[PDB]
Amino acid sequence: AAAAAAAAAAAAAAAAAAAAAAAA
Amino acid sequence: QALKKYTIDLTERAEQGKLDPVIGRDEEIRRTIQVLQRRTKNNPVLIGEPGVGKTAIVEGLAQRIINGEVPEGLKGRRVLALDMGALVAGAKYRGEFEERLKGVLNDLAKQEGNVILFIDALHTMVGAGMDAGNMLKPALARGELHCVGATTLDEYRQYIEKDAALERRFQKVFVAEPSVEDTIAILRGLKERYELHHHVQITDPAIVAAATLSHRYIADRQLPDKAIDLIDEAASSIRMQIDSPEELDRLDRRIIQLKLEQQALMLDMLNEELSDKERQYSELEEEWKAEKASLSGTQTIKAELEQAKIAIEQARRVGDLARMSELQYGKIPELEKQLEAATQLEGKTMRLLRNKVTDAEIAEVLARWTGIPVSRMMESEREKLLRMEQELHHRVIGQNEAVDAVSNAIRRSRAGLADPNRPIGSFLFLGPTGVGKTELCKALANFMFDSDEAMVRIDMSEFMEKHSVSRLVGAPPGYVGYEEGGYLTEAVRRRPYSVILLDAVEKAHPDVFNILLQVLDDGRLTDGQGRTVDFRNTVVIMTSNLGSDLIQERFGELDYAHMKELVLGVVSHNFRPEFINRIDEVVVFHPLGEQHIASIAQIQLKRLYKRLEERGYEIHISDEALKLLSENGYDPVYGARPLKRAIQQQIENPLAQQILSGELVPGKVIRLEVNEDRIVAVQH
Amino acid sequence: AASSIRMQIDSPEELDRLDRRIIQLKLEQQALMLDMLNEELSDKERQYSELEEEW
Amino acid sequence: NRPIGSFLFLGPTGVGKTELCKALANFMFDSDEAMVRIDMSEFMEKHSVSRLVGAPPGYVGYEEGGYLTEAVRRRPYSVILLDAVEKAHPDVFNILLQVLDDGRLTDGQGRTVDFRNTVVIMTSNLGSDLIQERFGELDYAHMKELVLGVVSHNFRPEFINRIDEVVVFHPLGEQHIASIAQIQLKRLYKRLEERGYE
Amino acid sequence: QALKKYTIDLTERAEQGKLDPVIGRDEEIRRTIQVLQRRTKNNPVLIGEPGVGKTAIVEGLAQRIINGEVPEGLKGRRVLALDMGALVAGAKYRGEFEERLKGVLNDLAKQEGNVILFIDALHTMVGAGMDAGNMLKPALARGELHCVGATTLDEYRQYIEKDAALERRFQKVFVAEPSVEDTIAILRGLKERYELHHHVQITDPAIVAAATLSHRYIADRQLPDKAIDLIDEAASSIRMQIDSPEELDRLDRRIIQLKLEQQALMLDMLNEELSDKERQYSELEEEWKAEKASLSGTQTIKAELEQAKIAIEQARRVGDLARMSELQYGKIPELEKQLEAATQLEGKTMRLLRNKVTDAEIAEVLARWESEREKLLRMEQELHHRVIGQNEAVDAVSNAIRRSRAGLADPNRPIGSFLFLGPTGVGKTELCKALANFMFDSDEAMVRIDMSEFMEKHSVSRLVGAPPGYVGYEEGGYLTEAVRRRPYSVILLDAVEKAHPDVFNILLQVLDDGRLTDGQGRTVDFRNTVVIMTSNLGSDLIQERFGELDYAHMKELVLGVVSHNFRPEFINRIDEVVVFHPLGEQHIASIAQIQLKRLYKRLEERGYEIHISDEALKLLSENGYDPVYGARPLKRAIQQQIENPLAQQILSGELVPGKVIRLEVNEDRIVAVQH
Amino acid sequence: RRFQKVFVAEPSVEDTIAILRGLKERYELHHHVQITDPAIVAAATLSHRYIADRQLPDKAIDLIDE
Ligand SMILES: Nc1ncnc2c1ncn2[C@@H]1O[C@H](COP(=O)(O)OP(=O)(O)OP(O)(O)=S)[C@@H](O)[C@H]1O
Ligand SMILES: Nc1ncnc2c1ncn2[C@@H]1O[C@H](COP(=O)(O)OP(=O)(O)OP(O)(O)=S)[C@@H](O)[C@H]1O
Ligand SMILES: Nc1ncnc2c1ncn2[C@@H]1O[C@H](COP(=O)(O)OP(=O)(O)OP(O)(O)=S)[C@@H](O)[C@H]1O
Ligand SMILES: Nc1ncnc2c1ncn2[C@@H]1O[C@H](COP(=O)(O)OP(=O)(O)OP(O)(O)=S)[C@@H](O)[C@H]1O
Repeated sequence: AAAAAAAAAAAAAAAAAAAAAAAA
Repeated sequence: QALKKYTIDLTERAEQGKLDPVIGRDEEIRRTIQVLQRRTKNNPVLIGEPGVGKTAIVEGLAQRIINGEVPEGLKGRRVLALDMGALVAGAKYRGEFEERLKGVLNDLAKQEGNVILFIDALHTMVGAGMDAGNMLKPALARGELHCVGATTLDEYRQYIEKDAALERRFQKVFVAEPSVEDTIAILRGLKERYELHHHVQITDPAIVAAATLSHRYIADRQLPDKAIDLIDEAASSIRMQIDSPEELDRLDRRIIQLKLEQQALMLDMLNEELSDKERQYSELEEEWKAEKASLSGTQTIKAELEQAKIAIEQARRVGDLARMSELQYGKIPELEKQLEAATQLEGKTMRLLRNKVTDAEIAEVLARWTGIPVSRMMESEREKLLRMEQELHHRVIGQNEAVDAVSNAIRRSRAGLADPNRPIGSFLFLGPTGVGKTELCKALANFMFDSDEAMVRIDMSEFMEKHSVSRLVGAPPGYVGYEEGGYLTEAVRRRPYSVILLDAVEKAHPDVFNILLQVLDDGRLTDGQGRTVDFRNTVVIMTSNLGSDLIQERFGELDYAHMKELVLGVVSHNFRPEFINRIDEVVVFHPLGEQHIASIAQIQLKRLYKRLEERGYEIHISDEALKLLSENGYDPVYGARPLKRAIQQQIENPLAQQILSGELVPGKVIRLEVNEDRIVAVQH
Repeated sequence: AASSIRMQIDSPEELDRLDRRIIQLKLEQQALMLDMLNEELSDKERQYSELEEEW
Repeated sequence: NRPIGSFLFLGPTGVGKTELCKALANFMFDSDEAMVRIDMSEFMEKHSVSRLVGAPPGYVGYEEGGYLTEAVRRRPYSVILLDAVEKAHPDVFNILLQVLDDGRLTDGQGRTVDFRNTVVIMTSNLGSDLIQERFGELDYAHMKELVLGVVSHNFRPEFINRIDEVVVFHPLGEQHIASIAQIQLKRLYKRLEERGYE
Repeated sequence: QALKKYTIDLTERAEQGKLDPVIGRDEEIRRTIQVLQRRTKNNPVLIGEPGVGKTAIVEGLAQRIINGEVPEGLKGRRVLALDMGALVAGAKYRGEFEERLKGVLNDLAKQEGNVILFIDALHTMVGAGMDAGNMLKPALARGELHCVGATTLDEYRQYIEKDAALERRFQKVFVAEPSVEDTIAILRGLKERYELHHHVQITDPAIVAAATLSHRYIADRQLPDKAIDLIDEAASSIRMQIDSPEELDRLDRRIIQLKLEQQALMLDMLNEELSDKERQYSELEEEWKAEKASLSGTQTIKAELEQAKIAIEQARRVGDLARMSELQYGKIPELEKQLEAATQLEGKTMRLLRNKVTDAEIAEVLARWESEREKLLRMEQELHHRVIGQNEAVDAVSNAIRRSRAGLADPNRPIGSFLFLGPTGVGKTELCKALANFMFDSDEAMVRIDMSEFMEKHSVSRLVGAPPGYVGYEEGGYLTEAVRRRPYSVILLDAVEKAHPDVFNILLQVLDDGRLTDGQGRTVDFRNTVVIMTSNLGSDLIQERFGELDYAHMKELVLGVVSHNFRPEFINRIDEVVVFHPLGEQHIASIAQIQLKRLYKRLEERGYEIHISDEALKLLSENGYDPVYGARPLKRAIQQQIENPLAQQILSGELVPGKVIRLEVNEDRIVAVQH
Repeated sequence: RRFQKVFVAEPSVEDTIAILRGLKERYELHHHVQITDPAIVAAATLSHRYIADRQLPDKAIDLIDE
């Protein structure tokens, strides 16, 4: 019999940006 | 076999009577029976928000099976709720869970439509540590399985609609969030259950108050569950407040105190006083034991009445003749009338021990569960309202309008006269600069919670851009700070009773007022993650100094009304008009005269004396110095803070100068005397 | 709707009305052992048997 | 090909206008939140069509969608109020005339949404001075005609003639006041019944 | 062996002849061979939009290796292709993508400089989780790998300019778009493969017509691919139509129904009728079998023709002497001429039918998924199908359209450049709609611009396009999105006189260049569109002076008025300003009649048979008529005064669908009757 | 929903003082010293006043134990 081996499980998250006008 | 080794018969506990009398929800049981006898899309699956008796609806199916209210084709069937966790554990070697699961498959095949399966949390059947979805999904997509699903809507979006390969096996058997009055009926039946375990009695106005005040105030929990838990918790509260007295504690501490005193003195008189109070203690103690015996006899005979009901249901299923009539017409009326005799005897004798749940019990439980003063008015609150008006005049002299306004608002909150469609105080403050606006808000915070800064001081001087809503509200999923939540969602969804403070709201960029629209209409707010946040137990004060020039021009020679309408038109120029009429009342401040600032000088000098006590010094001022301070720290143009600067300068500069000389000795009252121009501290 | 009508096939309701009535009056007459309820029971049992055979 | 609703509702404020919109929602659209409240009072500025409708970005109301057209893209089964049409601009009438003729309406993003399942309502207060003045001892039809002439003074008549009907809301004098105050008194009685008072 | 797990021996496939005998592109193939025999940086990339057959370019390179046309570094190599999606998709955990990737490199070093690699989706390999480019960095750099790219120019400038090792460990080889004629020769090479597969023949004028219509009525797909899809789907449709039949089904259902009837009747006559229909069905069936046998023989002799061609190519590789001349001079002309005998034979015998796919089948496949010039010959008739009057403007516009699609003037100058005047409401916009309709597609498939509005500098910044880092940016000007999403439409300019004169500069750049640079740095062409400018400056000049005054001199008079108004540079670039006179009262009455026609159409959509008095039509035409605005007040007034009382009476429960509903007059109004 | 929130509050000023008095007896068991009552009111006043990061009565214990 064998054992339930542990994993590594690479995960990821993201970013927004932001653009900004000028008035004139 | 493995059915008896890994499943749970719901209909056996229905036979054993252990399960809940499932009341209401007949229509969904009917629709469940309809889906169960459907060829394609055979297996139903229950869909709802959690906490709504889906498991109970399956047990109510089992109730109608054992009672025989089902159709004949479903009579004599079996409902075996399989335990996943029983399947998981002992499979130590390879493929044993495969072996166990395939044996369960084979036995279910052998049962041939007699056993009807029910496994909720269907994602666990999708995978149970290849494992379960790939093994059962044959019997799913072959129709041999006749199971019933039950899930939260989350797994219905995630783990069900994604695999459209499971679509034509199921059905959106949607359970609705139940209403008030079905919860009331459910609570009548479950009062009849619950008074066994807590050994108490429950008033029915307390039940409708539980339903009403549960539905009104909380939002994270839903019907029926929140009102049921209010019942169970407040029944435990009754159980505890019966389970030990308090006058016994008074007299017990008294007699042990007189015992210690009499043993120390060994004139006496205290043998006699101790003997009288020990007699009082023993009398009330034995009365307490007798009344607890009354509880005992009453509740045991109540439980015997309940067992009579259960056994006569057993005889309704079996069908005895003389036993039915015997049990009914003998056992029921005599136990009912002597239970009522014990009840009226408790109405005679229960003195310190009110065992019937009032609605005030429910309100106190709710208050200490949410935070709102839901509890009924102890008269500390009434004198606290006298103190509301007075103590607002303590930390704020001047500006009696908003004093009255906020006073009236919390008054209409406390007496229930508030509007549960809006948050309580939808205030907006205006006026000249530095005139106690943030002070009034901290004065409320000092009042309501005895803490100067315990209030959500969200400052609208950061939000001068578009993305600042993503600062205060939260973040949409997938992105950066999404799992941390915002700030307003945290500081409201924890404790719904606080003074939400929006400092200097005109500086914020005018998309944030959309959020203010949703606040000051509804009080539920779509945060970025998806959910909502109740605001209807909060106070939203917003501050600004828009019409500064106008008010400092014209507070003289004008009324309060047209000044109000004039600065109101100014606000109409600055905000949306869709915003401004969603406000309780704009208040209009004004600057101060000399008496106001003199009183403020008294205030700051008292907290200065409060400071210098800690260093170890005490000061009695010259009254002439008051005149010099009021000449110095005064201007109508700039309000109050020249007084703080003038007192700070003209007092604490030579004062600290001479403290750090080591010159001014602790022990002497530092009379702050004056020169012709300055302040001279003396040591005598 | 087909399974709904199938449930309506596996009904009726006046059967339950009369069955609760006859078992209630059976309880009463079993207690009373004036009666008249032997005759009332016989009428309602004949009615129940007729509707049952019709079903 | 015209949309369902084309309405100008004249009269003073208070008077059940929003309540009429919600009742129209309550029976035509059979719910409360089948409406999109937008006043045209905020749209005296030149950038009305941009923030209202959808624009070349750099703005705020783009990732939101917009004020009006993209909320109809949210709510295609709704009722549109347009309060304060006296606060207008040339890029108000023209967008509304494309509504009146079409229903489908050009946004900035290029995806027109039809308005022929929805109701468009305007309100104003221009001749409502005359409505507050002379509703007493005057009729309804000639008052409507005279105030339609007043709107023809204010607006271009080619704008106001694609509307289905422009109606007049009179000042609510006595019994309307008694009824609505009685409504608020009865819900007050209801909440104090929840407290336990009579 | 991950090569067995992830790669495709294309040399095996073309060695077994599985692949396209890819035609042309020899310069680019040669530059790829130049790149593939360097010392370092031994990796070409292929830059071109997908569907230009960069895959097929590598395939034809592999076929040349099969031929052995290569220099002395490539003889014996094995070209193998690879995806990144086959590697990314197995990333449960850390380090599972990358075991596959390194085992790939171990097989690559294991074959010891003998394998040429192909990888498409290079911009995919940028992002997988560092992830992918850095493990391939040494073998891309140290000559121990011969990777071949395939991607698009946008993804190149988006992804591959980021990692410099991703830049210079590859090399650009530009991939161009194939021409019209080269597509024709390609399909000529591809004709025999298709005719072998779908068992049928192909009309080659229908092939070049398919190329023409593929460029014409398709925007997205391009060559070779779109013509591939057209010919394949048309050949499949024809093969289905051959491999069925319909009259046999009708006759079979007829004979089995009359068989059941005669079985029920057992006067007769039905034995005779059944025998006649069975004989006819047997004739059709035997004709069907004879056709199928003829096409079977044609496909077998066509496949033997292709096998003879493959055999003579194998003789060109191996070098048999008499086999070359024998196979060529014997087998090619006799099999082609009896294949043409089979062609004319099946042109004779396919009746119920064809196998040679014609261009009408291409029209089916195309419009599902040709009288243009001759409709343009009758284009004035088309425009007066819908709009009455203003004949001269119709004539001049048709002149411009004939000059356009005939292509005489400057093609870099736009199609329609027309300023319009006079009072509105007569149907100028209706002319615009019907013009775009019968000209190109539709009435309102156009662009309308309200140039009454734009009077200042910021107004120009609106309609032109805001400069970057300012207010109105990310969806261009008002104009620019409107044309860039609409490659073939008509621009409308209303109230040109209200504009500040600086927008006329933008108009002049339109009329000269046709490409117009916005604030977004991209030129949106106008050369395939029509600009229409409209105004109303000499409205009263025409209204007062249309009576017995000509077209030309009044045009010149109001042209002088415009010269008092507008720029001489602007009126220089005008093609023609038409008059747009007020027509008449009877013609505007007739336009109201057409509004009644579409009204009665909508009543028939409800399902009512409603007629009218002609005096009622005259009262209608006199209700809202005004010379100052045109027919639009007449339109809305008639619309209101019909839709209100009529539908009032309908909702009064009076009108019944299916009664004589004559719209009779009132004293001033119109009532409907029920008879 | 399988639970009940029990909102443990942040403790106040003088309640922190009483907590510290009982624990003053405990640290005078351990650290072999004496503790004054102005030390108690100083630890309460200072931890509530200057530091922001940690909370009562953890940080007043930080002061006293240190
Ligand atoms: N109709 C009902 N009659 C009586 N009690 C009910 C009824 N509906 C709900 N309840 C109570 O609410 C509880 C909800 O139990 P559950 O079925 O586990 O909750 P649920 O709403 O179905 O969601 P989960 O995921 O199973 S917690 C029941 O166990 C009862 O205590
Ligand atoms: N009636 C008052 N009683 C006591 N202190 C007052 C009174 N009015 C003003 N103050 C003082 O004025 C200062 C007010 O601080 P803030 O509330 O920030 O100022 P504000 O006048 O309420 O409005 P802003 O935000 O400063 S423009 C405090 O230092 C108060 O002590
Ligand atoms: N005839 C009426 N019947 C019932 N309520 C009325 C009537 N006239 C006025 N009201 C009430 O007057 C109050 C004023 O609130 P609002 O509805 O906001 O004002 P009003 O209806 O909307 O007019 P506007 O469009 O807002 S200026 C509301 O409670 C209305 O219901
Ligand atoms: N020189 C050529 N001779 C014949 N056909 C060609 C030639 N170049 C390209 N084609 C055709 O172009 C078609 C496009 O198919 P693909 O090779 O998939 O397209 P591509 O140009 O490789 O771009 P993608 O990314 O693969 S869609 C092929 O099926 C070829 O038949």
